Amino acid sequence: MLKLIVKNGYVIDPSQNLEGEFDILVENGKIKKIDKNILVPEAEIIDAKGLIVCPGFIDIHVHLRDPGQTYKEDIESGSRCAVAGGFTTIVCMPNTNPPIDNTTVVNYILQKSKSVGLCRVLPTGTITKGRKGKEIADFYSLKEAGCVAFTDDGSPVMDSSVMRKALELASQLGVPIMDHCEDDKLAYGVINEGEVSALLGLSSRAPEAEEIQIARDGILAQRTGGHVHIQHVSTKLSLEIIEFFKEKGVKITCEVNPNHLLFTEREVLNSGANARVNPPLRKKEDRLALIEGVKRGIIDCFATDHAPHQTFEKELVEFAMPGIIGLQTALPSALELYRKGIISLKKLIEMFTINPARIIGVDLGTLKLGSPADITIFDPNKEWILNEETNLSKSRNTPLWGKVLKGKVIYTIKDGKMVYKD
Amino acid sequence: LKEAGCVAFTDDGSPVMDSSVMRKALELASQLGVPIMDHCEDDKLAYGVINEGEVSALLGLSSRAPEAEEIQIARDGILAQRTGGHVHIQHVSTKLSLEIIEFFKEKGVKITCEVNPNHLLFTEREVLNSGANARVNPPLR
Amino acid sequence: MLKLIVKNGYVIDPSQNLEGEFDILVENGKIKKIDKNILVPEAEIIDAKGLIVCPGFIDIHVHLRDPGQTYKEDIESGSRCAVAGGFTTIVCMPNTNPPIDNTTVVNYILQKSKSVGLCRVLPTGTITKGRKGKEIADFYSLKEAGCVAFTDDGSPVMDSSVMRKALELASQLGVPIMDHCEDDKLAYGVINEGEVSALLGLSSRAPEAEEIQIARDGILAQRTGGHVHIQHVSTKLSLEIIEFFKEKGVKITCEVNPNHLLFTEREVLNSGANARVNPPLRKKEDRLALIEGVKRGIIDCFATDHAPHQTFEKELVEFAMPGIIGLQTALPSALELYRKGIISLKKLIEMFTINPARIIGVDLGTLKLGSPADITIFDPNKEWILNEETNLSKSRNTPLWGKVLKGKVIYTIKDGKMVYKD
Amino acid sequence: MRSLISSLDLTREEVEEILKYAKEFKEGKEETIKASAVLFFSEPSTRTRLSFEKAARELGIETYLVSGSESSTVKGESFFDTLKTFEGLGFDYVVFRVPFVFFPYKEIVKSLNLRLVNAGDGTHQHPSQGLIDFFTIKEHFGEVKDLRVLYVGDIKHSRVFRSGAPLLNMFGAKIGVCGPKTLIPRDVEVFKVDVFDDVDKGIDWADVVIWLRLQKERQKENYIPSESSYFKQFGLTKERFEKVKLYMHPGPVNRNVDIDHELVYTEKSLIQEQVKNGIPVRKAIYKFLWT
Amino acid sequence: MRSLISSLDLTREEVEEILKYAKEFKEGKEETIKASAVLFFSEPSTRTRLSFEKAARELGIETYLVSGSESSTVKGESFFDTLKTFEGLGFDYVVFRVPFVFFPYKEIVKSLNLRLVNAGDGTHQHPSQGLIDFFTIKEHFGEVKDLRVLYVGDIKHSRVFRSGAPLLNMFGAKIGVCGPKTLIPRDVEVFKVDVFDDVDKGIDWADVVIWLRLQKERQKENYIPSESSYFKQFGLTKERFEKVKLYMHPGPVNRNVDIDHELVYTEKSLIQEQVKNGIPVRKAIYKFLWT
Ligand SMILES: [Zn+2]
Ligand SMILES: [Zn+2]
Repeated sequence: MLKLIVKNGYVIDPSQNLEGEFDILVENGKIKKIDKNILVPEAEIIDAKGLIVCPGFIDIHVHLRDPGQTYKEDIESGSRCAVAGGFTTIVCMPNTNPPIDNTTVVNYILQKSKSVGLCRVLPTGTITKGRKGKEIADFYSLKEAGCVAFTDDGSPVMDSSVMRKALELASQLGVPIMDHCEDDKLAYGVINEGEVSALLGLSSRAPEAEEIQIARDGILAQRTGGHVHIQHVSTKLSLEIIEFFKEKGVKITCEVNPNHLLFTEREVLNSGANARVNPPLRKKEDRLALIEGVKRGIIDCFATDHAPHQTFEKELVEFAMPGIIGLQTALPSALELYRKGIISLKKLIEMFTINPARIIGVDLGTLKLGSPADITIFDPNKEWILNEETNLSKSRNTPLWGKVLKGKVIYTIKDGKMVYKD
Repeated sequence: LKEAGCVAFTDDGSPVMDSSVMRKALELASQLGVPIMDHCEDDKLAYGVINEGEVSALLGLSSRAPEAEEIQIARDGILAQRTGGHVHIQHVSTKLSLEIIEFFKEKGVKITCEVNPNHLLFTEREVLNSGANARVNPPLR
Repeated sequence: MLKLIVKNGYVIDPSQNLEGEFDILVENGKIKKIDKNILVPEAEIIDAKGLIVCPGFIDIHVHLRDPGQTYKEDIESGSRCAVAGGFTTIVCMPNTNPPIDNTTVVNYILQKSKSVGLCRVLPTGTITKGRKGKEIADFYSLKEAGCVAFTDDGSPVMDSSVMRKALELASQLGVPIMDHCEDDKLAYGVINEGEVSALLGLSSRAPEAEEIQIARDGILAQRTGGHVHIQHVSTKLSLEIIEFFKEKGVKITCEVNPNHLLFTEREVLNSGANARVNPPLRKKEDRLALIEGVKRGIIDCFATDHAPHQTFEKELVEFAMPGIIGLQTALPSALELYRKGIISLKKLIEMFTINPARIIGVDLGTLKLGSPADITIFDPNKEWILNEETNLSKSRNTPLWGKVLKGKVIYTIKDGKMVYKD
Repeated sequence: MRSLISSLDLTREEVEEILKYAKEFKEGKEETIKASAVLFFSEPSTRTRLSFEKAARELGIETYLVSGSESSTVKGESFFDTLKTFEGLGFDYVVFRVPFVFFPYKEIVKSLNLRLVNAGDGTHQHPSQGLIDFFTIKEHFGEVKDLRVLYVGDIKHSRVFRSGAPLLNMFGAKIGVCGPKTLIPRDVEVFKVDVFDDVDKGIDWADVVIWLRLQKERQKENYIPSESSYFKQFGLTKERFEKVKLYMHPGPVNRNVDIDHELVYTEKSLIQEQVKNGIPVRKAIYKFLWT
Repeated sequence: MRSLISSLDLTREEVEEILKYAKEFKEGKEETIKASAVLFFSEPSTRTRLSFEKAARELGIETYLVSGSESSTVKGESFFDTLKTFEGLGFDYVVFRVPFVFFPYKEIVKSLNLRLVNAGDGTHQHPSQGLIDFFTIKEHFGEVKDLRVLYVGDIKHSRVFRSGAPLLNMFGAKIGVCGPKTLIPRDVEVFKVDVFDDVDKGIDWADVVIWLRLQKERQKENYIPSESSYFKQFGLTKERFEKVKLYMHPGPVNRNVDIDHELVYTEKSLIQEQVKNGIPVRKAIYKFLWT
């Protein structure tokens, strides 16, 4: 088809302040027209009667495990989970093996992702060579090859001068630093420093490890004029510190893992190692703080931190790899904020689309005329379960395995081409 | 040390660089009912001689970044909030430092601070008038 | 075009024992028919009247400098020189940066080469991790990703047990070891141990460094049943040792750099650092031995060892990087063996086509019906010069820079598609 | 005893008078100054020391050399004591190059019966290099007024930039800087500078670009990831050569880091002119101080 | 600009003309050459540098010294850039001693407005030492024609042998070598040499023996087992003294390795004569190149 029409659906493009029941004409992979009752003879038709139409989702925090750990996930299985969950753009983390610290690894990922052809995969580079924390990586070669941000995820940068230098060089290049904030002297145990660690004697990770580094990062972003993006906020104090710096005009953004919105440290008692994550699931008071942070606009976007690990890496909590999968599970997770009247639907969509697009400085997350036809089509009320029938990840590491989910992607359209169908 | 008569613990004029060490010191000191006095100046960001400002740019003297102080003040207020210890910030020299201290005071955190009358009188330009007699940690800003 | 015809040309396919004046019909990238006076309406036509038609050349020894030294050459500039010199398949060496010792580097090269689309680029992996000589590389992952051979080029393997182990594992996988034979205790200087080193006091590389390692490799290939390929023979004793093992049925092959056929150590006195190469240009007696080795079938193929270095890496001989470029210069270099009545034209072609194809175990170097249409078309008498007008390499490091060359490629056809035209 | 420590201490008239002498010396003026000079190169810099030495000798000044400090570091002995020893030995001039910042200096200079010439003090000043760069630019264009002069590289550690920028400013030129953002002082505005993030934009704006020597040390200090990436981001590459109008480079070139190995001697390069202008400018400084 | 890089570039006439000047300078000829010279001794060699320096100064040439390279190793800076800096500083002569082989050199030399004098380049050439040794032998015997001249020691690494042997050959002398077989180039026949395995046989054949300095490094490199065994096998011992006709030694003597500690100054030794002839030969070289 030269021409596609998304018919009958309820359109929400928050970046344009557009809502209502419109059809969308796509041509040559781009948004052509948005208008009431559109028709062109033998233009291809997608029927979205009864469904929500919005811009393709953007997840700025995904581990594709490719190269080097592709038994956990790869670019193809990752890009399948992505599109199955409404994502037309994802940003992959650099903690692969070999790490993303040279242009050969960058180019391998770009070309492989181009072959898989489902989903835009945007790489990030490391902050330090090998993520070893000792020498700054080659920001310039890396940015020029296509990196959109620098992170040492899942390691913190412990030397403040290193973080200061990375922010300077990255800002000079017009790109953000994404920081995994967790001081390694205060966070080397396995779960939250709270009631479960006290009860069971599992080693703990202090909330202050995260807060100390957030405060540091906001100060450095203020002093350097760099843009820092805080990767996974998990406490109330963290959100109070972020807002302290936002209110001063500092370029600091943050994201929330839908898992910290659903679950507390007690999930360790119900899901064992499938609740092991960095930073940890905290207390009830922090969970509710995060929800209030999403409601009151402190948190800029949702980002899954899709972190696949095999089942043998998820047995005894003490020895488990930290991480939870979440690409396919993000939408219905966000949707219970909507059902509970905490956020509007528009607001939910912002946080999956234009908000993350502006954080990485990409012209996506939009249905503006002329922009690429990255479109997501969903049913906020349709039920399903993530199990062996529906799981597209090579891994299963989620406290939501086997639970009933409400809200589901019916179609994912990437550059005018359908890439996922329910 | 407390039993012999010490009224506070400080590594002045050195910072404590390991946050777990500072956290531990606050815990043990609070258990004893005494404060920690902290010289806040991250040694990775403050190893030069004067303020990172117009005089360092002009003359090429090595500098001490204001963020070295602020980063450690923020750290100390967070640790005092989480441990319930009392931290006393030894020599505040920037506006951001005072905004961070007040952020934690307003939460009921036991954080106090003091000012050197010299930071009230003099800026980094005093280096141009008094030379080494204006050299101080943290610097005149 | 569905259909192509190479008309009027003199065909030589030695693998099939085919010579004479035939036309060739190509369809869907494959050799369809070879026959006297062929015609199909509006099938595309290449006029080879007065020219030699043969299988596309295969060079089993090329440095593409990609990744990591792409200021010297890259996959694109390399593949341009290749096709301009009659080559439709080249084998790249693993001494890049990062070295070819993991599948990410392999895949980067395969996908990049696929984009450039001129020339089949077949990677090799290292023998040891990092080419550091201490630990065997992952032959299995590397072979499975597409490596066709293992070499530590341009380093020797100094531990005989390592070389023995590499041969065992590689033979188990059905692939050869390519060895740079030069004992590093006897070859750490810059030029040949001969008259020029004595005269000038430049540090030397003993011929025995090469011979000792050739002898070692033939013994190991005999004892393991592995296939070893000797990369660049430069002395008469080397050829006597290789033949000693061939005569016993040992799977040992070798190649010659056309530069060792043209030039002696005295070229150091005429071209300075442009005559610096590993192993070095030897004496007149060795040069003539090599030619006799080519004539009497001891040497299995020509392979350029295309080794680009910039001009600043080619000043004082003492400090110069070793290597000479040769992809574009191989044909006319070989052609003076033909003009001097040393080899037949058929024999010349064998050594560029079916001989190297059998060394790497590839079904190419042939115009058999059903095989890919990799065809080279040349003029054995046409003169030209390699200079700034004609050079496709990013480098110029050859004693033939500015000399008149006789013999030239008119067309290069890769999978039925024209990729180079004079 | 007159001294030359800093470009900031020079008035317009003084710069005019030095550059007038420099031009006369370049045109073949001869003069005898009956004096002795000690060249005290605690930090060695062959090129600069030979230039001061040959300038002095061609004026008939007897030169004495202390180099490396001759194993540097006399423990317990200050810089002042060393200078005071030179005064006791009766030297008229001390040309000094030291790895530290000589500040404050006014009162020390006043206390010594010596003509002190700063040949580089750490990261602070190098007045003769400032003047040489100014003179070279002026020889080429006639006037420096309204010229757009871009310095590229390690501005933070640059005593050459600190000596040249104020001279160029004083005579109406416009200064720009471009380098790793980690190496640009936060208050570089004290020099009244345009700041470019991107060296290509800087090259398009500039009449003349002055590449500053990148020290390998900066990589280990984490200011840059590597020398070859620095070259790609900031250096004079072959692609940039087509766009550059004219360029200079103060110290010895760090080839394929600052400037492409082929681009040191070209028709757009004033690098060899700066080497040539060093002797006449340094003769002018000796002469200027002989009052 | 004339240069002297290699003994292989000298014609008979040129050697005749240099040695004629050397003899006049030895007999007390005075001359003024109004020039400057930089002595660039990257590889230090006090004895050779003092000899070139005193030769130059006695001719009125102003000499400037760069020694150790003054901490060698300017990173990113080539030998060419250094020479090109010397040219920009206006030096007439560059006397250089470097630890690498300067080859190829023809085209670099042609591109420079400098009189280059090779005072030793690695293991390649040392033309003035060749000439000094030739001159010393010639002063003693009148002519070198038909003399049997034996070099003993590390021939492979010897720039002195590479500079002297071709001069002696050109004038009809016969060269022999004797040393550890590990230190004799396999194609030493390029110099048209007799090879002796045994130093005693070499001593019996020779009119004059030139002991080459043995470097302690050669032991660690496994070319020799020890210095004291080398002395026993190849050195001038007291027992060999009775048989030796006459002998020389270019650098500083490695006592009880090359030559017995008692045998350095004897009536058979021309060692001190070579030291004496260095200044007049090096004056002759400056003069030869002043055209
Ligand atoms: Zn992560
Ligand atoms: Zn090779």
